[PDB]
Amino acid sequence: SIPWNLERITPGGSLVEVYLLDTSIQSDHREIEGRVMVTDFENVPEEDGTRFSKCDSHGTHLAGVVSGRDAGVAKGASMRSLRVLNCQGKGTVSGTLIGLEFIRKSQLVQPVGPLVVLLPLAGGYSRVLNAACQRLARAGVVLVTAAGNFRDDACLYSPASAPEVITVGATNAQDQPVTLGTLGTNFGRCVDLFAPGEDIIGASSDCSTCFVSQSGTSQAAAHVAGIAAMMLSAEPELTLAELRQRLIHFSAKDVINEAWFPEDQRVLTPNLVAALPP
Amino acid sequence: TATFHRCAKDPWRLPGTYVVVLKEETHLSQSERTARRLQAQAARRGYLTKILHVFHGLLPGFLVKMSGDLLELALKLPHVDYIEEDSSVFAQ
Amino acid sequence: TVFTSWEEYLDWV
Repeated sequence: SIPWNLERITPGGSLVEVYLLDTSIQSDHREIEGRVMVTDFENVPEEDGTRFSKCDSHGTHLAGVVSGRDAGVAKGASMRSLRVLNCQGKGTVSGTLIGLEFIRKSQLVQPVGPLVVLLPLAGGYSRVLNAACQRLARAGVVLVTAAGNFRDDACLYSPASAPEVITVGATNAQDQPVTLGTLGTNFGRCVDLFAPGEDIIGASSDCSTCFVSQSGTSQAAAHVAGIAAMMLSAEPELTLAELRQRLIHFSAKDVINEAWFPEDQRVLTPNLVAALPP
Repeated sequence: TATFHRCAKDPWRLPGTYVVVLKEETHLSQSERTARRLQAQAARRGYLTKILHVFHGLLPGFLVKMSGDLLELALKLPHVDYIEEDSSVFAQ
Repeated sequence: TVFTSWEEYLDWV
């Protein structure tokens, strides 16, 4: 039938543009061709050592998760990509800030409809990054971010900890928090909800028709970005608060076993798994 | 008074590059002037600086490559709210 | 595993 994750969120998005701040992307992958516009934007740090497994692996997969023809959430959504992560998946706070500013400048020059900005990345708590996100949010833009993959309190990371952003943790096919190596999804009061983030099939930049399964809070956040795009296309006048309320209203309630989280984080971590409205 | 911040996760810090954030109402022209003043004051003390970017649209300020030695000086500049050392973010 | 087509993925899953 359909991928487990696409079933999990289903008990499209054409009015909305989704900005992706990530690695490079293979914009002619069949899954996203003609749905994604690669902006001239690039701001990345030099690679350290000689590592990566393609330069565009991460972003291509997430673009597919959001808008992909066969495996996407919001199949009518258009996307715009900015490169703020290098070949090893590493960026800078200052590069991210310049990207967020680019988005606002782009909107002012040529306004369209509702904008969703997907930030599938995390660093340490950052006053300036949090402030920039808050600012962009107040300007009328919806920001969705990854909770982080450090099995830690999301409040210690940015943009996860930012006010006015939608922060997304990862759950697996059994609605349980995702383990990633020795770590896993972040948790805590700064996380808004969870979404499918394990074993998620999506566009592989290895070839124009290739697919690969990936895991992470990036993939989880990509789901919510897709869901947000669908909800905003149906109800374009929603304020951020109303959108947040709709995301909570249509979430699966109390399906996560909270024993996975540290004792004190259980009450603080919302037991919600995102889903589309009926 | 303006405050200085750097990433709590040591390995993720990027010393030598700083985000100078100015007060909310600061205009682009003021930000630009403040950047050039920093370069002037730093130059008189024998320090090189590079203004990598001037921010406006969300936050006013600029991105400067410079020695951390200059932080006490930079914090005294007009319009400065705070200054943050650049740091890394990672694909999740 | 990288699947070379959506059909390939469908056959496997």
